[PDB]
Parts: sequence; structure tokens; C-alpha cells
Amino acid sequence: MQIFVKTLTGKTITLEVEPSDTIENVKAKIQDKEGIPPDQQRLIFAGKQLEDGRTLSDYNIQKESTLHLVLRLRG
Amino acid sequence: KVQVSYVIRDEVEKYNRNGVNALQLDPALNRLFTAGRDSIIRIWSVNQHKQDPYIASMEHHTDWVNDIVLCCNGKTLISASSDTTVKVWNAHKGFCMSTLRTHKDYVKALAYAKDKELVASAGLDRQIFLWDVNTLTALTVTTSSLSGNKDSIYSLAMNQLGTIIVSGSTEKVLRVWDPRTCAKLMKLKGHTDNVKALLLNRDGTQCLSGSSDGTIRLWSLGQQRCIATYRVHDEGVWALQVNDAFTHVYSGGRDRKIYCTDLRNPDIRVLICEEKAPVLKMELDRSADPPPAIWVATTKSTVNKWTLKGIHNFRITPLCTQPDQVIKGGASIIQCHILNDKRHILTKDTNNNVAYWDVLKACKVEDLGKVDFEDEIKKRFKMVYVPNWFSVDLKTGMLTITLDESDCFAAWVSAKDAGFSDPKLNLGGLLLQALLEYWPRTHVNGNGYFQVPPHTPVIFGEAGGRTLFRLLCRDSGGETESMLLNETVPQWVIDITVDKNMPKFNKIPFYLQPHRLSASDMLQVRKVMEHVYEKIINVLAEEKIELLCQDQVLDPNMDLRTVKHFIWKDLTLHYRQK
Amino acid sequence: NNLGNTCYLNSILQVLYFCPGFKSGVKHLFNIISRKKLICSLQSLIISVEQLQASFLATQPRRLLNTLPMYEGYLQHDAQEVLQCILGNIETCQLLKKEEELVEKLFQGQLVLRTRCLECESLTERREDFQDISVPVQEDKTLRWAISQFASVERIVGEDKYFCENCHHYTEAERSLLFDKMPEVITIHLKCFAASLSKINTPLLTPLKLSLEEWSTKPTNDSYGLFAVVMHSGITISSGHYTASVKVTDLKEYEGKWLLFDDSEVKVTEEKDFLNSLSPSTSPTSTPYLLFYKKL
Ligand SMILES: COc1ncnc(C2CC2)c1-c1ncc2c(n1)n(Cc1ccc(-c3nc(C(F)(F)F)cn3C)cc1)c(=N)n2CC(F)(F)F
Ligand SMILES: *NC[C@H](*)CS(C)(=O)=O
Ligand SMILES: [Zn+2]
Repeated sequence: MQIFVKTLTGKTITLEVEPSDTIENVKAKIQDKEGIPPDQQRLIFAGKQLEDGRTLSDYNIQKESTLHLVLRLRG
Repeated sequence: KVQVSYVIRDEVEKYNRNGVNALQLDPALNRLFTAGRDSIIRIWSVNQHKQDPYIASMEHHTDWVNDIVLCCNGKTLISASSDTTVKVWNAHKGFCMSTLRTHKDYVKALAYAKDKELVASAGLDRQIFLWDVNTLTALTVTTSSLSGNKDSIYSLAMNQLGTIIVSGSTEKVLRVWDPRTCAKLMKLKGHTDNVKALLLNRDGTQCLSGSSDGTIRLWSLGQQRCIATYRVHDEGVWALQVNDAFTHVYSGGRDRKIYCTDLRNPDIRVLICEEKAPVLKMELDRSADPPPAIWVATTKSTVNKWTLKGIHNFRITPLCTQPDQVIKGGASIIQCHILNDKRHILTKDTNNNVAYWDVLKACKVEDLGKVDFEDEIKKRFKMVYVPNWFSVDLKTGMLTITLDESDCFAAWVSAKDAGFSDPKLNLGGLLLQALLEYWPRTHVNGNGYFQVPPHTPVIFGEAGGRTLFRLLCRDSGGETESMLLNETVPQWVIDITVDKNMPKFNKIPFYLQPHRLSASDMLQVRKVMEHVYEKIINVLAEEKIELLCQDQVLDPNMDLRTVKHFIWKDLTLHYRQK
Repeated sequence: NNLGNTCYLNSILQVLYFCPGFKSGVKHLFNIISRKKLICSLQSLIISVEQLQASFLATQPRRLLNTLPMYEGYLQHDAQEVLQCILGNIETCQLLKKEEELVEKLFQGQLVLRTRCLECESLTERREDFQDISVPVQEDKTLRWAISQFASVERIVGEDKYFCENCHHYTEAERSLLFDKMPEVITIHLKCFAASLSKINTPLLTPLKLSLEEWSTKPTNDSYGLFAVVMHSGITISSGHYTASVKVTDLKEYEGKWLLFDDSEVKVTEEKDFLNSLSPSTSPTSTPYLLFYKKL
């Protein structure tokens, strides 16, 4: 399969995720194509954060799905 | 960043498979050149008396062919393809002569100044190179870059005298240059969507354009403005052709209709017959005035020849109903499935036919016929697990298998599992040994098991980009082929084929508990039974112990790597006596 | 009353308390629990806060903190994270109502995604629910421009090539976003951080009015008035004292005057005076982070 990701600038990045992997593999691919450490990324899909340690079949991600990329701002 | 690949195809491909992208005509010899989405270029004979029209083909590209131009009075042919390569051929014998690889992305445009002998090429990388033909046939040639541009170029045209060149891009703004001085002249705006067809007069005074919006505009190069606008087409126009004296235009697009629109008065309209697929790259027969024929191309593998005789005398009912000359075409593959044991492939093509392919031997063993795909897939179920080590690409309507450095050597299988005649084989290593077999560097004073058929093309390409080489498995023992192979192959292929380096293996931990060990992935549970028996003694091992995983009794032949994948959901086992 | 180590939950609670139709709905959900047997905690805090408003005319926000594997000890966290956590904990309504809507109506909408191959000109439509809009602050100077960048025609070229199954090749496509259902209040999330890890201190001129009809799917005529802003105060992504300012919704002379919830001090400002603070006319220290647009 093929999914899209909206980075910080607003551009779109394409991934071939093979929907049987965990969130850590997706974050690793995002870091490979973006250079952001995987411990500071916050993936958001359908207005709900993607939690680690789970596959993608539970989130029913299919076809072309956009995942919004945001960081974490602490205070 | 280098991937080795090869395709599975028949020795003599005689019919089109995927479609047609460009057309050309040779009135001197009465031949037709068909550069389709399939990588092969064919030379048909357009004589009606030839019941089997076919001449030698030209197979050297690895992807789609976008446009071909017949140069030097039909002696040479220039072809541009999706992979960033522009080649030079010899149309009299159909063999390549040169190659130009100074492009970054796809190439989609190609012009020709007949009275000047120049060729210009444009692509998705937003560059335009001016090439002189006379220095191409005889030969690191020099470059003449003429590109002030900001987005991808989808079509390009040049006038007959080679003094004006116009390009169309996604800005809906046409840019006009000058080949001799490489200067900028005009900036023609006033379009809405992509422009995919440009036609210029012989003297370059007027220009015709057709956009994906669905409108045809007549420009002027003596006055930076548009003159007339026609919207006879409901959908976008993809093809455009004109008469000799800029008096009539033949158009067609996604509408699946072909019109003949007048230019002086756009209220005269005749409807040539409608094709069954979106018409693209329409071609005209210019033997005499008026043109007595027209060749159309579509997204399906068939080329028709409509006849125009009712024009100028017709006084909207279609003029034709059937074509006069038909060229047959084959069937392309639209679906594939890799079986549980990663050797065989089940492919379903158009006209609803399913075939059973092989990968290691690179051949087809059987065709199953008219059966449902889902039931056939469910019937062919095997209780094994072998990690994937290749990929299948369905472009060009044929089977293409790509091997990547990451996971080519990731599949170890037993000797009897592979079917040969205990050795622990490696599928990727055997395939890579079989491919480069005539290479003299691999010899010593697919090695001893099988042999890939000696006509499979071998391609060394970059990661989703230009292909650095293209080789035939049979033609590898020569001089030039060896010279290029010494530098084109990557390192990880050399360390496996040229030198005998054993690729690494895999291990997995598993917890044993009488309700930590490291063992090879393809280890049968038969050995875990023999291990627990011989450690806790106070045929015999087979009969007096049985292992349970998730409360399922384990068969003493299925190995550890499929216990994890099919039964377990680190792995843990339990054992009970008797 | 409010010790300054919980600066995110405090601001989120203060913003949510003034949201339309929130304190009334939560009282109803607890009333259903009241006769059937996080919701019980929220109703307790709302009662306590309303007691103080009578006097003016130790709140202890830690009761929620204890009830809400990422919240251990005295640490620093995000505001949008706790907002999403609270809005996700509020599941409970569905479980209660199954046995026989405060987020699906207040904070919920739908989108439409269109992709168009440039070779075959074939479209494709998908539907995705959105709870907030993440908008680019600045390109690698207007709210409308930022929203347009977020949702308009954008072409995916280069290595990001669309794989069209009608052509079975890697083509080039264009994408678009459309709004189908707009919630009662629409929140905007500003991506202040820059990948370059950094922080941009140049704000955007946030208007006091809005209209979503150019990017909408149906012809509608409704406005959007700003009523709450959450502002950072730091210079990097390591710390910073959150601050929240909320408009008065509906006491005899405070109407139409913005508030300013500083650290354990309530200050009343004016609408004209406040509008000149977060604007880029004068280089500020605080940078807006979230914007809440109540309808009408
Ligand atoms: C956990 O805390 C909260 N959780 C949720 N929500 C809220 C606030 C009200 C949504 C708080 C909260 N946070 C800090 C407060 C606080 N409440 N109060 C009580 C108060 C009393 C009068 C007013 C008021 N209303 C108007 C009106 F009606 F004109 F708009 C004008 N004024 C001044 C506002 C708040 C207060 N004194 N502080 C500062 C100190 F406790 F540190 F001292
Ligand atoms: N970011 C934490 C809240 C503000 S403070 C004063 O604790 O740092
Ligand atoms: Zn397409």
C-alpha cells in the first residue's frame, strides 16, 4: 500500500508502509525520509494519536490515508 | 542504491500487450512504427495485401516509450522513454547505436526541425536540451541547455525552419524561445489546465494548443494574444492533428470521440466514429490532399485505420462504424499473488485467464484456465512460511522481479523443500549465481541445480530512477559487455558471485517451560523434542514427549519460524510427557 | 490555590469552562450516572469554581491530574496532548449510552480528500474526521493564507509520486481538502516549532472574524468569532509558562472585555488593548499556540 504524510512545512511525503508493521517501523521510515528522532514525533490520524506497540489493522488504515506530523511543545 | 532485476517473457513477442503511446509513418517504405507502453518498438507493414504484417522489433528500453521521431529521411529513429534515456536506432535494421543519459527524470517531449536537423527534448526535470542529429549518429557529446522554466514540461513543439520553439507546462502559460541564440521571446498566457498538444505553422506565424480543460485556442506569434477559441469537446483534448495549410483540425480526447473542426467557421462539424477507449496520440496519413486515412491509438492494445471520404460532401450521426485495417493485440496482467511458499506466482490478466508461474526457473509451468481467482487462491494453500525475498512489478504488462540488497539473502530453505536433491540452500544466492553465469570473472578451475533460460534481460537500475545498464543473459562473454560489467555491478553482488562468501543466517529465542535457547530459524520441532528428551531422562524421544504451543499439539515436522507466525500471536512453548 | 507546576491542565480547563454548552452537558452525564449507580471528577471541579464566582460578582486541579503512563511526578508536558486525552476520556458516553453527545457535536467534523492523476484525469474521494486543524505558521503572514496552504490544490512531484492503479505507473497527482461538517467551535493548532528543534517568534495576524466558504463543500453563510487563546512564553522547546485569555461570553459591566489568566492573578483588559498585543506590530514575548473560534 501507499500512504501520505504531511510534514511540518505542509509538504506531502509518500511511504510504502506494508500494513502489517508496528508504529515504530513507520516512525523509523519517517525519520529516514525526514531526519527527526523517533522519540519526539507525534503521529495523528483521524483526530486520535497513534500509540506505539500496535499494528495498523486496528486503525483500519487503508488505501491512501494522510497522517499529520506534529512535534511536542512542553511547558 | 543499486537493484538487480530481470523479466520473464517469451522469445518472440508479436502482439501489443499494454497499449500504444506514439505513432509514426514512413511513406517512403510504407512502414508503421508503434512505440507502446510495452518497452518493445515494432515495425508493421501497412500494405493491405500483407496478411501477417510484422518486421523486426527493437527491444532495448526498460519502461514506457513516450515519443519517437523519425529523422534523417527515415534512416534513424530517436526514442525517449520513462527511464531517463534517449537512444538512437537504425530503422533499416532495428538495432541501437548510441545512448544519451544526461537527464534527471522522465522524458515526455521530442521535437524535430526537418529543414534544420535539430532535436530538442524536455522532461519532468524542467530542462530542455538542444541536440544536433548530425553529431549523434557518428558518435560525451556537448550540451546546449535552453530552459528558463518553473514546472514540469509535458509537451513541446518546433517549427519547420527551426527558428521558434514553444513549450507547454502546468503553469497554463506558454513560453517561446529561439534555438539559434537561446534567448527568450514571448510569454503566452490564457489557459486553465495542463497543455498536452502544440502545433505550429511552417513559418511559425500561428500556433494551435489544446488543454485538458477541453478548449482549443488559436494563438499568434506576430501579436502576443489569442484570436479564436473553440469548445466543441466536453472533456480535455489529448490528441491534435492539422491539415497541410492550417485549414482543418482533427481532435480527440477522454470524450472517446473524434471530430473534424473547421477553423474559418467553427459551425461546420462532422463526427468521425467513436473509439471504445480514450483516444491519445492520433496520427494522420499525409500521402495526398485531402488525407484519405487516419490512424488512432488508445489505452488498449489495438490500432485502427479509419477512412475519411464523407468529409467535404456530408452537407450528429457518426460517419464510420467499423475500421478498415485492424492490428491485433494481446492481453496484459492486472493482478498477481505470491503463494505461501515464495516460489510460485498466480497471475490474473484481462479476458479472465489465470496462469501459474515460476520464479527460480523463470518460466511458466501451467495455465489453469477460466476459473475464479479467489477460489483458486484458497485452494492452493500450503502450511509453510518462507520470508519474502523479491517483489513483482506489473508495469509494462509483464512480470518483473526486483532483488534488493536488504532482503535478497533473507530466505533459507531446506534441500527437499526446494525440490532439488541435507544441504541448506539460499534462493537469492542461487538466482544471482544463475543470472551472471557467462561472466568470465565467476568461473573456477543456479550452480549445479538449474539454469535460467538464456534470453532473460538483466537490468541494473537505481532506486526508482535511471537504469545504469541493460544486459541479455546470453550476451555476456564479449568484450564491451565485460568492460561495462566490470564497473556497473555493485559490490554486494560481487562478494556473493565472484567470491564464495556465505551470507549470514538467522536465529530466534524461545522460552521452554515445564507447564532461554537460541536456534536456527528453519529448525524442525523434531529437534526440540530430541533436546528435551535427552536432558530430562531419569523413536523413544518421538514416542514419549509432545510439545504444546498455545495448547495446540505440534506436528513433529513443521519448523520454528512458522510456529511463531501461524500459531503464536518472545515465543514460548510448553512440554508434557507421555 | 493553583501552584505553578500544572500550567497546561489549568489553561485547558479555564478555556473549556467558557466553551458554549459544556458545563450544562457534563452535568447531564453525571446525572445519568447519579441514578444508574473522570466524569465524577469534572463535575466536582465545576461546582467548586462556580462557588468562587459568587464572591467576586485551594481549587485543587490535581484531582483530575491523579485520575489522568506519561504523567508521573513534577514534569513538563503539552497542552494539546492533555486536551486530546480529556476529549478521549469523555468513550465513556458511548459505553454509558449503549447499555439500554458532547464531543461529536462540540468538537468534531468531516473532511473530503480528492486526488487526481495527471495522466488519466481520474478522481478519488475519501472521508476523514478532523478534530483540529494543524496549520503552517510560515513557509520554508496571514491566517487565511495559512489555511489556504493547509487546504488547497497541491501537486505531489519528485520522489513523492502517486501510484495510480488505472495506469499502473508512478504518475503525478494533485490534492485538495474540503469541509463537510463544521463543529460548534473550531480549534486551530499552530505548528510553531521548525524542523530546521527550534521555535519561530514571529506571530500571525489572527483576525477576530472568520468565514469558511471558499474551501467548503456546500454554500453556507456563517461567521466565526475568536473567544479564547492559549499562549506560550518560552524561547525553545524545553519549558515555558503557559497563559490563557478567554473572552467573557455572557457581570453587569464586564461584558465584551477580555480576561487574562496570569499565574494566580485575574486581570481584566479591553478588546482593543488585547488585539494590539499578539499582533506582530510590536515584537512580543508570548507566541499564540491554539486559537478557538466559537460560532457566531
Ligand atoms: C483550576 O482552576 C480553574 N479551573 C477551571 N476554570 C477556572 C476559571 C474560571 C474558569 C479555574 C480558575 N483558575 C484560576 C483562578 C480561578 N479559577 N479563580 C476563581 C475565579 C473567580 C472570578 C473570576 C471572574 N469571572 C469574571 C467574569 F464573570 F466577569 F467573567 C471575572 N472574574 C475575575 C474567574 C475565576 C481564581 N480566583 N483564580 C486565580 C487564583 F485562584 F489563583 F487566585
Ligand atoms: N511548563 C510547566 C508549567 C509552567 S512552570 C513555571 O512549571 O515551568
Ligand atoms: Zn492515472
